Parts: sequence; C-alpha cells; structure tokens
Amino acid sequence: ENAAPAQAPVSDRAWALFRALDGKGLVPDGYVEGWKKTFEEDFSPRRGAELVARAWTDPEFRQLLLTDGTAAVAQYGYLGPQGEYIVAVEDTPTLKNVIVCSLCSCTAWPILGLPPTWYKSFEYRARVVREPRKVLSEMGTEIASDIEIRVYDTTAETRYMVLPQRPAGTEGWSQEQLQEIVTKDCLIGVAIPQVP
Amino acid sequence: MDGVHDLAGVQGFGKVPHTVNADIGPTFHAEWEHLPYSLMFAGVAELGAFSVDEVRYVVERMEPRHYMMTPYYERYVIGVATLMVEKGILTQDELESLAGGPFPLSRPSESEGRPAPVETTTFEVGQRVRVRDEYVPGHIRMPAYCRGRVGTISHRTTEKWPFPDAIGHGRNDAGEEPTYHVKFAAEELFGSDTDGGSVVVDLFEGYLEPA
Ligand SMILES: [Fe+3]
Ligand SMILES: [Mg+2]
Repeated sequence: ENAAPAQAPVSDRAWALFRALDGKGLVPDGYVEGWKKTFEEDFSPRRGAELVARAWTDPEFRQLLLTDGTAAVAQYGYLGPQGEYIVAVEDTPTLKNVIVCSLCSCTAWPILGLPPTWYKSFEYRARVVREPRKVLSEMGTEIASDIEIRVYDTTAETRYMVLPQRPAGTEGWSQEQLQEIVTKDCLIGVAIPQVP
Repeated sequence: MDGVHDLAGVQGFGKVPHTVNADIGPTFHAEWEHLPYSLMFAGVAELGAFSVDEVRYVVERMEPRHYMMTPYYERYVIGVATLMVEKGILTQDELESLAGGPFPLSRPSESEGRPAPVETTTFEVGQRVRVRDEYVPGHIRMPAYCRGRVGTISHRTTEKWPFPDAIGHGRNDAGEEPTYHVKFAAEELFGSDTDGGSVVVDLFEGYLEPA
C-alpha cells in the first residue's frame, strides 16, 4: 500500500528519452549540449548582482529597473528564457520582499540562474507563503516585527528579482565591490547583502 | 487541478534544506539533469509538439504519491516523456526497451481544459478584486489559497499571454490576457495562522472579478 512504482534507474530513463528522440532525427546536433552550456555558464546570479550594483549607484537606472524591469535588463542583454517579462521589487526600511514558485519552480533564470534545489523543495513551496518570517529566520535571516514581509508567488509569466537595500558601510564603493556582496539568495529575497 | 502540487499553505513540513549563502553545488548534480529542460525546449521550439503550459500540467498529472517521492528534475523527465507519448512522437514500449525496464508516466488528463473566458474586466492599479470562486479540474495557474479571496491590484502587465487553462491542454481557444499582481493581506489567506504581511499572486485576468 502506497508503495512506489517499479522504475528503471533515472539516468537510464533520461538517456532513453534522449536516444528515442535523437534516433528519429528530432534533436539537432549539439542541441542539448548547447542548453547545458547556457544553463551552466550564461544564466547567472552575477547578472542580477550587476543590475543591483548599477541601481545602487545610478538613480535613473534604479527608477527604470523598478518601473520597467524588462527594459532595464534588456540594456544589459540579459533577457532570456524564463526571463522575458521582468519585475524588480524594492526592499525598503519597512518592507522585505521574498520570491517563490509554490506551484513548481518559476524563476528569472537568466539573471538569477536556474533555481537551487532548496527553492524547489516542498518545504519552501509549502511554507514561505504562510510563515515567511519563520522560514527566513531558520535560513539565517532575521526580519524584525515592524518590517512587512511580502511574498511574491510566481504563478504566471512575470519573473521577479529583489532589489535589496544597500547596506551601510558601503559608501563610495565601486560597482565591482557592490556586486560582490549581492548573492543569489539576495536576489531571491531570503538573504540581505552582508558587509565585511 | 486541486493536486498535491498545490503546496502553498500545507502544514507539516520541516526546515527548508538551506541556510543563507550556503554552497548549492553545481547547476547539475548528475550528468543527465540537463536533459529534461533541454528536451522540453526541443519539444516546444523545435518540434512544435507542446507548450510550456502543457509541461506544467503533465507534471501536475503525475500520480500523487509518485509526485511526492520523485526528485524535481526526474518529474520533468517523466513529464516530457509522457507528452512525447501522448502527442504520438514516441511509444512507451520503445522508452522502456531503451531504458531497460519500467518507465511509468503521468496519468491521463481527466479534463479537456477550458477556453479563455469570454467575459472579463480590465482592472486598474488600486482596484479591489476577488479571485473567482471556481473549480477547474484541468490546468489552472491559481493556487487554491487565494480562491474566493479579495486583494488589491498592484500591477497590470503590459504584455498578454495565452490562458493557461486552455494552452495547458493544447487547445485552440486560449486567446490572450494580461495578468495582475494581486496583493492579499496574509490574514485574508490564512487568518491568524501566519507570520507574514502580504502575499502577491500573479493572476490571469480570467481568474478575477470586481470585489
Ligand atoms: Fe515554477
Ligand atoms: Mg489543494
């Protein structure tokens, strides 16, 4: 009762799917290899970090990113699959934003990178919509009671990034220095940028 | 579809397996793991055989216990294989011959889907809206926690997309609709049993009505 179905090893099933399609000529040469490279090397949270560092030092870009995120990202050439309609959401001293896909895994791939295993977990998908303060605390981020937490559930085609607040102690830093402290988890919204 | 995939709000899970900025390892943790997404895009863009919405729905159609014990990327192997068989491109028999053993697929759909709604409203930022109190057995991009609930429009998209409840079934009547960032108070969704502030759900126009 409630037992799992018999299944061949998942690697054998996944490669069987590839071979069945490739043997019928339906997969172009180097097609899946091309995607592997895109996913590993092009889609990257270092792009979102670059965007945040620019917004932190250029008020006019900051306004563009917050009102027409797509157009802002396009200036850098970072639009792409699962990142064609971008909305950046701004943290403030009274608001902390956090992103999830409760129904699956939806993520702004080209500027955040593919989602990490924990973001696709059932734990995060079930819990952060209902108890984001406790989830962030468990993850190592304390959010005070008089800060509103706002959870964006990515249920359609909008693809989000968080614009975190710029931490004190970074005055006069270069965009390179700033980008270094903006991590993937800062862009998802579960972490706040850290100053040494 | 009121499937087990609609996890927001479910109680009883433990800690998220992550602390901030911890090592997440490489993009792919096994040499097969890029295949599900890559073969999804082959199906969408090279073969024209199905939509991304049809991939979300076929994963929703995994048998519920099967969904719950299957790792993420393996669910999409199963889903894309399922669509290739349903669309007539592959047979389960040849998948199993190649795989050297059983390759159970998602369950058949129990709904034909539904068209983009004929009567909808264009909402403005600031307006109060209610999520339509409707039950859809096929694909829908409305998590049940917001069904029937009231929130405020924070954004109307400047682009439009096919209605998921139709294109997720491969129908010809998905039309196009914008979506709305609808902000709900936490208390509206979970009463006293929440520690949050607000939740913004990105809802197709056809899921909404004036409050
Ligand atoms: Fe998702
Ligand atoms: Mg449910």
